[PDB]
Amino acid sequence: ALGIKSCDFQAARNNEEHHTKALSSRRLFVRRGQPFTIILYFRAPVRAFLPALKKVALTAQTGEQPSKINRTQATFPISSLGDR
Amino acid sequence: DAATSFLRAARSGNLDKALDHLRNGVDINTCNQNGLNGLHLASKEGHVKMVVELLHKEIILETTTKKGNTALHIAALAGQDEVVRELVNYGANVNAQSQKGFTPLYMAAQENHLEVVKFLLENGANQNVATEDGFTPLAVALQQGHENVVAHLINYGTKGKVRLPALHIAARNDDTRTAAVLLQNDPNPDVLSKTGFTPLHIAAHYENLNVAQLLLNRGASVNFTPQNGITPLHIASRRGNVIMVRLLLDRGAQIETKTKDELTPLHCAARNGHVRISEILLDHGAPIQAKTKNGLSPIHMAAQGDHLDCVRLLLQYDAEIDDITLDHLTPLHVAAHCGHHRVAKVLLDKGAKPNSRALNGFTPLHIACKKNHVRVMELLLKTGASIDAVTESGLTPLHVASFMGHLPIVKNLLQRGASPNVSNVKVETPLHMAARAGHTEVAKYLLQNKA
Amino acid sequence: EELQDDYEDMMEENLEQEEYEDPDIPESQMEE
Amino acid sequence: SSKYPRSVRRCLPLWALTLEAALILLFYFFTHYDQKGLVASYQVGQDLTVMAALGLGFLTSNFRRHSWSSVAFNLFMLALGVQWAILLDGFLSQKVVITLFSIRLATMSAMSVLISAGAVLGKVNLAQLVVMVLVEVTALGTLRMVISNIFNTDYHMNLRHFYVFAAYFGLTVAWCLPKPQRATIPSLSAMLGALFLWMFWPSVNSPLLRSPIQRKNAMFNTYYALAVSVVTAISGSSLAHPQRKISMTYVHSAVLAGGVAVGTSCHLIPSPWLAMVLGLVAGLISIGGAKCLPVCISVMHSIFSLLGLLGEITYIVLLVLHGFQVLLSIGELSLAIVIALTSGLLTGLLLNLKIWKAPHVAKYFDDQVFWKFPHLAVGF
Ligand SMILES: CC(C)CCC[C@@H](C)[C@H]1CC[C@H]2[C@@H]3CC=C4C[C@@H](O)CC[C@]4(C)[C@H]3CC[C@]12C
Repeated sequence: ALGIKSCDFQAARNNEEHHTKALSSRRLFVRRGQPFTIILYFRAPVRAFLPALKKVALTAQTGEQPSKINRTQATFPISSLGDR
Repeated sequence: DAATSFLRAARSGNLDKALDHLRNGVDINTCNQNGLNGLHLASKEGHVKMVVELLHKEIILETTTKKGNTALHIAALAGQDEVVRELVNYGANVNAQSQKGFTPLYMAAQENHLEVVKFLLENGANQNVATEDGFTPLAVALQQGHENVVAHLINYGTKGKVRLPALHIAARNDDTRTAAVLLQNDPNPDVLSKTGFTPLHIAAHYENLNVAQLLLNRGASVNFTPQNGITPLHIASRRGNVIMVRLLLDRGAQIETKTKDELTPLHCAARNGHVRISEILLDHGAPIQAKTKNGLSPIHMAAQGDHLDCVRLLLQYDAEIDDITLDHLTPLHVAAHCGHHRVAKVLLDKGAKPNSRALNGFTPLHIACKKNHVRVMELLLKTGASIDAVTESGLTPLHVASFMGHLPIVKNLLQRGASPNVSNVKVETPLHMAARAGHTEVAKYLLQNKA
Repeated sequence: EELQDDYEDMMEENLEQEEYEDPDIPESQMEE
Repeated sequence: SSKYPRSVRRCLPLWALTLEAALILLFYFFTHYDQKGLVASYQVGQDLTVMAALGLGFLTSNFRRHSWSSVAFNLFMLALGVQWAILLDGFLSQKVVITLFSIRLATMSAMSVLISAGAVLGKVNLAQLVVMVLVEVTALGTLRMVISNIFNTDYHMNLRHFYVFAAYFGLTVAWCLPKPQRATIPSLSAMLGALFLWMFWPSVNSPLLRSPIQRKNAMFNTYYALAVSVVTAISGSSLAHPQRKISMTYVHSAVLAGGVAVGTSCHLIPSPWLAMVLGLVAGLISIGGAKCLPVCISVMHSIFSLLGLLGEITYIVLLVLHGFQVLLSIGELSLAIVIALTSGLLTGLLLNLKIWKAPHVAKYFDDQVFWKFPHLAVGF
């Protein structure tokens, strides 16, 4: 019941906040160390928010061979206790 | 059920569950049967993020338990260093007293929490506040045998608050959340440090636009002059903070305010070569001919710093090219004294007089020859500076150069046709000066010439 | 480290009150 | 987590009272009662009791702010351990007939735990010590019963291995605990405890000897070996110290060196010169352990373990004089050490449980965790 319909990266707003609006309004360009906002859309209404939050993690990878030791891959949960 | 679950989440550090409960409508100021709210429980268990979030959601910071304990009391007794730092950063009263008279410093001292004791002492905790039994933090530390706490308490004594006020700290980090909480608690945005500076001064120093806007919107004085006379506009102009200068000018900062030494913001901008700031100040009516206590105009400051483009901009804005200080120093005199031949070129090309006299009759050529500034020398002699000008004492440039022993200056002066047989007020030739100062090479070149 | 700027002495040194004063107009008289 | 201790107002009283009620019920259901040398036989057990309470409780009181806990917790552990040891030696060596000899043997079982607790005192609360007492007494009884079943020795006579069992059990439990000092007056009190232990250790070296001549010879050997070990320990302390001074902490334990060295063989040493040689060698080994073991938590417990091993080795060397017996005795020692280490692992993992409300590692060796003091802020 946690299917994903779409994810909006909000390229215009984030690029405005991250001083990359001159680059594009469609591609997400962000600068490290500063938060950016995305919107996750679900196919069905989410009944219980906390178990669903416990059920989801995010992974960011860069390069052809991403790994933790190279710091080219990070897996982090979606929670208010995350290291900002 | 909802409030009890919120308190359980606050105890366990389940920030997601507590935030969900707060979103549902749970009163954030709810407490258990012991009078411990969510902030108290989070401070007990050391949940820093939960403490910060609850402070951001407007929890009453000085709420006491049934024992009179604030959150800072509980964090100090529990020895939660990060929680103590965060609570103090958000404006916790370090000298709060429970019903039995205990202070946070007493609780940290009795529990042998050295780091908490030191942090509270640096934040102005009074170690002389006694309990209802008459015991001090030192007394309980002595009774419990906490030797390190006893030693630190004795060594600190009554030095007092050596940390900045919390609003100054927030302004330094451009932290709008902590500043908002602090100003919600204490409505005075002009809190003074021991040096006399407001948080607006710090925000202007670091160009922290967001916290500066917040402070100005909460009633901070844009024109707060301390005893030294350094307004936030002075600081922003000195630091080259263009956007801060524009913001402060828009909020009513005065353009003509003087420091203790009568420095205007234009003086600070020109001293550090901030061309855009100088143009902004001039367009707002800053007096280009304002003088300091020593009679220095901003063109003097720009020439002193080798700030070529600032000199150019000031000259374009009708600055007086031959303005004199109290020592009758022109900007050309300053450029010769500091060896800035580019500034001298700009000044001479714009019509500065090459033979201006200082108080002791020194020309820019005399000063350039004194300081071995050969490029300024060639530039002055190229633009009609007298090679035989004398001071009040009758010193020629060759006299000065021979006394200082600057061989290239002497060589160039004699090659351009300076007589080595000129005399001072006392009959003293350049060879006399070279002999007196023991410059064998200068004297040898003089004697090889017609001296 | 990373917290020295929270103290009054370090903030005083950072703000550089001496940079807002007219230091001197040196002459360095040639005679003595 | 909070460095302020959690309230034990519900855990400790319930635990202690339930233990005492269970002990009383077991004594009612399983224990039963029953001359010229009544006082003489009572004195040996009394001497063991004096050592267990006074010497062991005060020997560990040397800590700056942990003397109360050392003394009182040792008393509590002795009181629990003797009762539980009476029941356990009753269960594994047959109803339980209670005699002065059984009380003496139960006291020895309790002193094994009391020795082991020195490696963990200052890092645990009372409930953890209760768990340690119960599990260690049970493990020592199990080891003795296993040795009786395999090597056909008496269950009560197998209590000779209690030095080495206690040393390795304590070291293991201490190794399992989370990772983290002296004062003059607690040092003098610890010297009082060490002096009583040193003075009455010949009563440790012959409770289990039925014959009078064996008791006589063992007592003589222990006395002379202890004298030699005291002299060697005090003299050689300056060598094994960075500042070339005598360490009171080192002396407090190194005085017992010769007694431990001859503990399992004092009845077989035929002349006092051999016991004196063993005491001298024990003192020299104590010097070397003080100087070398810290390079490679409690150093005094480490040299105690080394000395117990050395006592077992000299028992092996002497038992041949008075090679299959060598193999049997080596297997006995290896089984004893293996069971000690395994039960120590189990005890340490049990002690690490959250429910015991153990002191924070920043609050180790501090009486304020467990004891009431005036002019303190209490609670939240
Ligand atoms: C025992 C074997 C033979 C068959 C058992 C399969 C049944 C019990 C399992 C297998 C897959 C499971 C489903 C997997 C995913 C979801 C989505 C979740 O949001 C609601 C429950 C639901 C719909 C599960 C219901 C139970 C389920 C149908």
